Amino acid sequence: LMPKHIALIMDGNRRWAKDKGLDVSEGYKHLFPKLKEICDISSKLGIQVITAFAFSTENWKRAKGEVDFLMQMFEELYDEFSRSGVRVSIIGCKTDLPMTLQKCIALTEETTKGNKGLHLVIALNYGGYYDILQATKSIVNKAMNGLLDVEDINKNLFDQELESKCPNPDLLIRTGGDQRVSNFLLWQLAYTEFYFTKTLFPDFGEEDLKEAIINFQQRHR
Amino acid sequence: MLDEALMPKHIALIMDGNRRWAKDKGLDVSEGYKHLFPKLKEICDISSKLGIQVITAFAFSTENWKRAKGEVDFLMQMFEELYDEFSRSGVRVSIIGCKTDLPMTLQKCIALTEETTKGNKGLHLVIALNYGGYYDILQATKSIVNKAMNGLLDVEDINKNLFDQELESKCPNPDLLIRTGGDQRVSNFLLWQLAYTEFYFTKTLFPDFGEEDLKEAIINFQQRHR
Ligand SMILES: CC(C)=CCSP(=O)(O)OP(=O)(O)O
Ligand SMILES: CC(C)=CCSP(=O)(O)OP(=O)(O)O
Ligand SMILES: CC(C)CCOP(=O)(O)OP(=O)(O)O
Ligand SMILES: CC(C)CCOP(=O)(O)OP(=O)(O)O
Ligand SMILES: [Mg+2]
Ligand SMILES: [Mg+2]
Repeated sequence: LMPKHIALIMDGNRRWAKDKGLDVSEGYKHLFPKLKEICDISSKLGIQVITAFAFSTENWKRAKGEVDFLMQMFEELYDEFSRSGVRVSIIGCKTDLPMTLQKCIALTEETTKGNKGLHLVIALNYGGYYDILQATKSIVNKAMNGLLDVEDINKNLFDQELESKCPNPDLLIRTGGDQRVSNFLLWQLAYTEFYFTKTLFPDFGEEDLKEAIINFQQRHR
Repeated sequence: MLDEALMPKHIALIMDGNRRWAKDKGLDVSEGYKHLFPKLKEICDISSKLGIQVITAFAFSTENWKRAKGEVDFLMQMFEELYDEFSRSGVRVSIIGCKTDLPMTLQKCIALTEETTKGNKGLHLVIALNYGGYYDILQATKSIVNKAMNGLLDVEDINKNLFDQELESKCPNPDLLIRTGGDQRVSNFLLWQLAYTEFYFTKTLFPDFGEEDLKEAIINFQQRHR
């Protein structure tokens, strides 16, 4: 039957544009509309959570023009999802983002927190290393103030401290043809089924998603 | 095509498909398992010839305790054969995972194999035995908490580089992960260490995995090298 939580690595947007002879920014403008479209399709099929990798903690090393474009563009989050019926959370280091963007994100989380349908977790300035490190520093802090012991440290305690919460992804889908997780949900993908496709994210449609879910259903866990 | 000068330095290996391979020939599950170490040993020899410096192979996970008591006890007793298999191989052998939850007899087989092969200057084989990714991260974290509370480090020293040194599987991390048996998951293997690792999944069952399948994986890896 249906995977309840799908993790999504949204790769291939720049290649999509360059191969078509478009400006790289054209690739990026399909990001949120496409993701929204996948949320609608996934919602009808009975999927409960999508966790989508939009910007990793390593993407600051991209060309300043592209980083600047992406950071302005990410402010369009509110228009795309405020009135969508999707419940939106952002994970990742929000305090590094421009303050306009931090406000925009907080507004989107606030306005959509009552929504009862699909939960979209957007990873923005996120990395798996980062997630495990903030968890660890929170666990150390508490041990230094006698709020927990060293024998209390277990899988469950970590699942509490991490930003991406249980239940973990059933299926991970990565577009763009690369076969890596690129510092996405490291701890959380321990038993996740991986599906890699050469299809670039702006080309990823309803049939591509169904092909992926059909592929997942055939696998014995 | 295989570029000798661009060999991955570290290959990780999920040795899956042993039970199915046996049952696909109607044999008993135990007969599949007996191929594990001889195959692994052959893969080391092949890999050594190519210039690969490290292999980390998943032999038994922290979840595999949930299996059939007879399968588990046969595995634990079979694992003691690592000394016979590897002590004269020329491979340097290390084990990662929770040694003290194993049968004491196997703990001593391990210690002797590590001691016996520690002077070997070629390929380094790391056998992950009663290991998991969660386990590695949790044990690193306990270690860091113990140091924190004994004044041995500050909470401010907690960064990626620190975690790299506390984890059992060390730098350099795997360039390439090979999983036999057709499943497309990492099954709680080297989670932190696989953050940028290229994944290669093959339907070939582990006991049928040969030099050609390995070379195919490496060529594959070299054509998607970023
Ligand atoms: C949206 C972001 C920052 C990354 C995924 S798309 P991309 O920028 O990596 O583009 P390409 O993979 O290079 O096609
Ligand atoms: C080497 C060990 C202990 C497990 C991997 S082989 P396996 O028992 O999982 O065999 P199957 O996946 O069931 O074919
Ligand atoms: C969509 C996303 C930010 C995750 C993929 O990120 P990336 O392509 O920038 O990192 P890689 O070069 O390792 O693939
Ligand atoms: C080789 C290995 C110990 C990992 C694969 O075996 P496993 O049964 O622990 O993991 P799976 O249940 O996903 O097959
Ligand atoms: Mg990319
Ligand atoms: Mg298996």
